[PDB]
Amino acid sequence: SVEFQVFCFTNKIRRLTLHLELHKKDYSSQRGLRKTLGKRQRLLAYLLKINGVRYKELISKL
Amino acid sequence: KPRLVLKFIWMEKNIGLALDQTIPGHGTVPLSPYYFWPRKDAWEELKVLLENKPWISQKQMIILLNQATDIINLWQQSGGNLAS
Amino acid sequence: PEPQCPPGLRQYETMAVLRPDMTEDERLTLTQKYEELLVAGGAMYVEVFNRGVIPLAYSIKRKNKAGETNNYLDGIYLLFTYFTKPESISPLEAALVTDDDVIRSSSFKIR
Amino acid sequence: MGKDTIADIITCIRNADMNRKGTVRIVSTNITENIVKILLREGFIENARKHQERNKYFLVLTLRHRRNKKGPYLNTFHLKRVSRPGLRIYSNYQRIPRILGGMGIAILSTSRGIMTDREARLEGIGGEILCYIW
Amino acid sequence: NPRNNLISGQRRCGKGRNARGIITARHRGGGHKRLYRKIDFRRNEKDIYGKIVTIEYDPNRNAYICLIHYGDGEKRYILHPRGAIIGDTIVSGTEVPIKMGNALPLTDMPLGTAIHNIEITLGRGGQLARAAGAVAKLIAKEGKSATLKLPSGEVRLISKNCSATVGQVGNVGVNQKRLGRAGSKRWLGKRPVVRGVVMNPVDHPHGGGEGRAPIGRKSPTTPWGYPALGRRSRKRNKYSDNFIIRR
Amino acid sequence: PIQSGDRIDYRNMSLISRFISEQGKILSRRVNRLTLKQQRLITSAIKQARILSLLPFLNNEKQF
RNA sequence: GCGGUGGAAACUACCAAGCUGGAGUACGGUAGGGGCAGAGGGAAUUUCCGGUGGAGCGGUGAAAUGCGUAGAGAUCGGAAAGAACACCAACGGCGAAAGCACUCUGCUGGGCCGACACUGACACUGAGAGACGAAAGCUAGGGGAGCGAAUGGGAUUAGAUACCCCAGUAGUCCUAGCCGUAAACGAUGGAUACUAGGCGCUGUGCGUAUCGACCCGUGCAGUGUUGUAGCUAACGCGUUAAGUAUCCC
Repeated sequence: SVEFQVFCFTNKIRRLTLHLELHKKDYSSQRGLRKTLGKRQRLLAYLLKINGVRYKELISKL
Repeated sequence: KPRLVLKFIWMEKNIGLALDQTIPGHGTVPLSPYYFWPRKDAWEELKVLLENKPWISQKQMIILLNQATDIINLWQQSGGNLAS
Repeated sequence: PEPQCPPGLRQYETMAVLRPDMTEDERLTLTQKYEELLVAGGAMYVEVFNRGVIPLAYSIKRKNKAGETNNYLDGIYLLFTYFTKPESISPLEAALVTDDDVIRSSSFKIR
Repeated sequence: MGKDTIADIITCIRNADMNRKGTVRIVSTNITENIVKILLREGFIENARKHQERNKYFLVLTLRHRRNKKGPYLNTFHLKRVSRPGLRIYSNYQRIPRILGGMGIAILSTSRGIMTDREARLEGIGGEILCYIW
Repeated sequence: NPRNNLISGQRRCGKGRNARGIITARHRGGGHKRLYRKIDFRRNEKDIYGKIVTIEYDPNRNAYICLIHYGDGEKRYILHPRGAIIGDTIVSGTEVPIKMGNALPLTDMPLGTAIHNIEITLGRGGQLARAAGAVAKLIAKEGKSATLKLPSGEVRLISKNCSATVGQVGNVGVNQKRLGRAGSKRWLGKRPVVRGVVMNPVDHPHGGGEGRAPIGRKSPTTPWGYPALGRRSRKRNKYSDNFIIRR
Repeated sequence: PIQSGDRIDYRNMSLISRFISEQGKILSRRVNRLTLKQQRLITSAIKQARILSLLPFLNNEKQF
């Protein structure tokens, strides 16, 4: 299941970001946010590598 | 849990205290450790060995320590005097 | 009987020691601030049972409201096996620091 | 399952018999099957057996020995890769080497299949030299 | 809402300096009219709530002030503390719980608390620690006094039945608001001060001669002859209420 | 030994105080002969009971 | 060498379609000084305030400067202050490294293990780039007990800007930044696959044994110590290679 990985990582970045911006100095979870961004980004380049229209739907969903 | 023997020896210069210890619910073999002629601590060495065991109950550790203490005590008095 | 409700929120247990003098408004008023916790928490709040007063090791420094007087050797050992949301535990800490008959209140989180 | 499936088999051969163990377990892909097919028939090894463990067909391969010696195999096997991934090598039917005069062979990928120097020198075809053993 | 009919209007004219007309508080004059704000220091309405609707800039102060209403029909201004959420409710009284913004007498409260507006005796409006960040703490209380560490590094046992507005008073960032326009000193009604070396011997005791004159006297003095370093200007027997100067 | 099934809490002052000395200080794993997990868990529990003044921080020295 | 043209399809690439052991996710557990924030703690030290008592205390290789009849130090009580957190502490656990240990709470990272529960190669490395980055340093504001560059005095010394001693400022701590270096060391870039063992530790999993804690073997992951092969100039390293190979900087 791929779109649950992208969507799940998106909610991960939402909850972790609204953690981090009202907190502002945790330099440990910064790596977690950046590993999630990079991991999701290699997924988006993967599904963009496979398809057009379907990845256009992944952009249009979020 | 078997039960226990300190053996002391007094010769004028030198104490030895020798702690022979015994088994808990876990089958173990102690020696008798003999603590030695130089001024290096006998009670601390003995008691610490017992505490390191936990295999020794408090009553057991204490009774042997009391006997050990008594001999070190007699030894100190004889060394300060000449008893022999 | 306790694993019924912890779908949804958390579980704690607060240890709080008391004055040794008073016998009245001690089971009463601290259960009334436990009802203040009931306005806050509202979950399976049971087993708020009391432990007998015994001599502790060493304690000073009551800090009454402008008293700063009493040394102690004894104290009533309350412990609340309560159950709440993880939100609003710091107001339980302020409630169990500021009040007079509660000194040295350490909460915990049993698993 | 690393980068190479041929340094897979080959490094399992070198690491197999440099510790004198006469038994190899490797994956059985198409080109591994072809190499052990053109390698059992050339006297280097003894037997290759396919089987399965979790329905994954593998090759266990029995190496050669001799009798009770200081080391029970005298001639050290000396396997070597040539066409590394990222540096492909290619030869005509001129360059195709007689290894040590012929005591080694150079297994290589023709358009026919994969041959040796005997079976690609008579053909006159050339191709990508996988590796040569000696 | 300006022109509140609480700005109270008539004053003594600007930043005045005239006793009989003689310059007696020096370097004053200039600036705007600076109409004052009659604010409510001594809260004479206890145990009735009141919201906060406006943080107005008082030009008389270093801090801001705020307009507070009531459940009854009144309007006052008080010093808002740090943390004045707009719409938040303040209430004076004797048993009102401690919140950043409300007032209570100095007895019914714990020790070790941030309070700005305290009273030195009963009946007065408001004396101590009311600047733009002036915060006074409480050391423990006594029978009819209360040792209070006010923002000078100075402690003072005080009458315990004095009103006090608990909170740290806001607008702290005037520690760093630079006056770098270099004529903005004159906008506050503060004329430039001349220096004692460059005056004449009829004016200042350090009226010199040729060149940048060294200070000449055994001590650097005021323009009226008293030594201006270390000489404590305090009557020897006034109150004896302060514990230690701690300065 | 002495695990006794129920987990070690500050409320269990039976197996606790078999682990401190009469001088009131925590004994190591090789003396008490437990696992690492038992040792750390009684460590945190003993220091909790140290907060509640159930246990002394120092016991006054004695002879005779 | 380049070009034209006719053939081959194993390998790279390409086109299409499946596959799962690579990689992830979902789930259930699990361990942790991972990080940050908030509360709370008690020894000890210093200073102050009291009661006692009266001549030294402190220090050293030996002395001295210092402090002390204005009552020192010592002892008991009372406060306050900051900083660090004894035993536990282990050849231990975690982090990517730097680092991380008084306890508790909150938010949150990461790891490990199982079932096929899902997708189907999504993988590795990474120029330039970006982040973090011990200590000392600097800007701004707090705070300042101990320790303590500079400094000052005493001593040793031919001399002493030094080792010793007595005072002692910046600094040490915290907030917000800058700085971006260290023997930042495992003196060992990362990743995958394969190649004896013995003795260990940590985390989980299965079976035995009891039916419950053990206890034995093990499946893995991580950490350590001797060590075969092989490598090495040697010392040594040796499944966590400095071995055999492949890739990337």
